Amino acid sequence: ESWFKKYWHLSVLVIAALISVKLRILNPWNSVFTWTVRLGGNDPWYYYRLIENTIHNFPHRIWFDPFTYYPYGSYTHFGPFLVYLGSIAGIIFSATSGESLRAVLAFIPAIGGVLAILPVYLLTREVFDKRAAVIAAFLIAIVPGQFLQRSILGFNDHHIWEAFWQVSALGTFLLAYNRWKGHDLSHNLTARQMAYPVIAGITIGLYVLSWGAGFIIAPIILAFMFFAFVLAGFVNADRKNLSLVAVVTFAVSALIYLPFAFNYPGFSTIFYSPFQLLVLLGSAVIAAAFYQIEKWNDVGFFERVGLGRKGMPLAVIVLTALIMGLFFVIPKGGALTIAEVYPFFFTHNGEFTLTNAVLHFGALFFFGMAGILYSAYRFLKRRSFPEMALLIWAIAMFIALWGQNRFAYYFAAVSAVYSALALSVVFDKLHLYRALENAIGARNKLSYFRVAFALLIALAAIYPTYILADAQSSYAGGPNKQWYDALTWMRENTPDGEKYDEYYLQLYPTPQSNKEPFSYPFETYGVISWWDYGHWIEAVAHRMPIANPFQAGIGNKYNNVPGASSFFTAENESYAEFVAEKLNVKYVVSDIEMETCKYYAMAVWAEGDLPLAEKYYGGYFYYSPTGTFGYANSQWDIPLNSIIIPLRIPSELYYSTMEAKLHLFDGSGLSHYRMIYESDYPAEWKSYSSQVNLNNESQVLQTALYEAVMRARYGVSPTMGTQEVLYKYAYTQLYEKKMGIPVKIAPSGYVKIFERVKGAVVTGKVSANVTEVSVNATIKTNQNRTFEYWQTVEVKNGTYTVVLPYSHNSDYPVKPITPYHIKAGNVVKEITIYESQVQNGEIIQLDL
Amino acid sequence: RYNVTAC
Ligand SMILES: [Mg+2]
Repeated sequence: ESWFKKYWHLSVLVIAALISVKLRILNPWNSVFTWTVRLGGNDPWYYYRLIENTIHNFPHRIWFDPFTYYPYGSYTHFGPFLVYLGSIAGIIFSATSGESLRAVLAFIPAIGGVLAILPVYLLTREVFDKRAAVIAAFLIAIVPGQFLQRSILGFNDHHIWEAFWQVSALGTFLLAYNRWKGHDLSHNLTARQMAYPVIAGITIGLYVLSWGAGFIIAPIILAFMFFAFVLAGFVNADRKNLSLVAVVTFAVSALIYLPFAFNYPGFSTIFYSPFQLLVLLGSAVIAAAFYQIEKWNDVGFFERVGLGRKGMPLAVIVLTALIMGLFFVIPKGGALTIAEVYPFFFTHNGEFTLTNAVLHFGALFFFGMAGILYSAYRFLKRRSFPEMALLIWAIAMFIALWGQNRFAYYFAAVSAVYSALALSVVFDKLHLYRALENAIGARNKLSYFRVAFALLIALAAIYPTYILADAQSSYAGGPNKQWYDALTWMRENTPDGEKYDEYYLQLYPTPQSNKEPFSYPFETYGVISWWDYGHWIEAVAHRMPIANPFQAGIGNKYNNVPGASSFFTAENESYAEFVAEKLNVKYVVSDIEMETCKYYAMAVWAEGDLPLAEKYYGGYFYYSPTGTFGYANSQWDIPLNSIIIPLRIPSELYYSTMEAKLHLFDGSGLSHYRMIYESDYPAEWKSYSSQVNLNNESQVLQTALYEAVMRARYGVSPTMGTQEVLYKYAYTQLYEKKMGIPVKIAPSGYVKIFERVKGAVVTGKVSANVTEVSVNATIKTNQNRTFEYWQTVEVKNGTYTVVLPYSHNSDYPVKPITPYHIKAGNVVKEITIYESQVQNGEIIQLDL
Repeated sequence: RYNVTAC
């Protein structure tokens, strides 16, 4: 009565802002600020690179990065808004590199999520009432899903500012429509009113300056003009000033985007090219085109001609069929195995389900649909323009959401704004507003029975929404300790350390094309791995990854393009060296994820089709109720009532691929790759080591089959560490007739690093009666884990030739403990190879 | 759900 007269809507904003601070900063605090500040995902690590580079060469930034996609290099589509914002934030707090810079960037997306309450309040306040604005502003602070997960501390990505400026633009533009409509007697400007479409242009500007494809807001606003004009017989609006605030907003935004509009030679919808500058400038001309159509319609241009007001929309149909008729004058789901994209409202096997809409919006999706449905009839009767315009944006965000998972954060504002409408209606007609009015002020004619149901409805819309966002915000989602400790080791113990650190910060020229291998200013080498870790390898290890999260460096096998997919899915070392030498690689970094759950994506990428990748996997382990381990090649050999381990055991083709020869065999059977680093075991098997020793078989095999079954009782599969043991156990049984490298069945490190080595080419004559020469050496890793390297060569012309990769005096922590035990028939020797012959590929003679 | 291949 003394404070809650104006500050009622502002206190709940502070309340909503404080719940946003708890979910985005306080919940994931102990997961982001751990061994190091853990920037989540893969994108915020590249922004860490660009911002660290922009601070280096401030006040100007790069637009081509030859430090990634090592042979050629990749262009940067990451917007200059967040790059500069994180750069100005990094220099004010005196944090220019390392964990200091990342600690500042962790707050960028969290702050953006908290500030997102303002444009949500602003947008729905100008189309609806201030009550619903309070609800929507409260609802956007707890809406879970991809909108939440990418507003979390330690996730400095452009997605939060993407929906921020997108909603800020619609609000400021519609605000510019309200402060302008009816005002046309030169009061339309007055050096004050101009600032409402101007600030709308700065929102659209900053929207495109943060996301390349942000120009898509222009057809959305142009759609408002389209439907406002063609529906002159059904909807009322000030089509004159609506066109002015449009041509002013588009021209201002194009004026803000023009500085950054020449950073990509040739048109592109994602990279910062002059194409987006034409859309914003063109939309202004179409907006001014709508203005003169309305100015002509004012004089009865379509009545003095014999047309009729029923026929004015056809003038727009014509003009909006010419400019779009003269503009051109002047499906493979295999390549999309990523988690960000996949058909929403559809199962990964292909089945309509709303579990996606629940997990990303809580109850706000179903309260939003009821809000969109009422807003449709509320517009169908009131015929209000901004309610129809908001519906157009609601349909637009639903179309984008209907096809692609990634755009779940664009629909959070749709659901929150429209759930607020649905909540503002049931609060008005169930006397909850009268209760809040009278329990504090003067009593009204109400019913406490209706008010009770009014709070019961609010709980059904708030509790499931918060209980999801509360649990979904208790983790970061970045690289684990096994990956960070493995990558920081590479930055220190691999050659050209200071040369990479210097070129990591240099400003690079903008080439006209990246078809050509880049001219590097020093002796460079490449580090190949799966493209998920390209931004990690570059931003942490400070090396050059061939495959990066930019969907580049993958290659394929159906076209023989050198890349990560053609390398790791190679079936022999000869084809492996081909892609290796073509890309000038030096180190490979395979982890336990590439070996198991991520190999299916690599097999599909190299094959460029799913059924072609079916040949890499086989059957399943079943356990009959009689308690027997079994392998059924098909699904009809499975005994009845037998529990199935939900893990796809690979076929015989996988066991002789590059990724298998690396991580599964610990580098054995290879001639040009020696292991130089192995991270600690996966976290689930590190806790299992306190009671079970990992060196003996049938003991680690016992505890591995127990974890698989006791987890297969539910619909989940064994852990990644357990997935390795089953792959090793099935190797000793299905690859038993071969056993090229008889491997101990035992868990290995989570991340391993190898080095491409010429190899000590050891040759000589043999006793002419044996046809093979075998070499063996017990090798010890940095985790004290022991394994046996093996290699067998044929005898040709009575001679032999082995290429031993490992060395005995290497500076790397992984080196053998026993000399090379060579053998041919019955003669054996004890030879030790040192690094001088290994790196240089020296020729060695030794008869047997 | 973060540009990582399906885990
Ligand atoms: Mg991204």
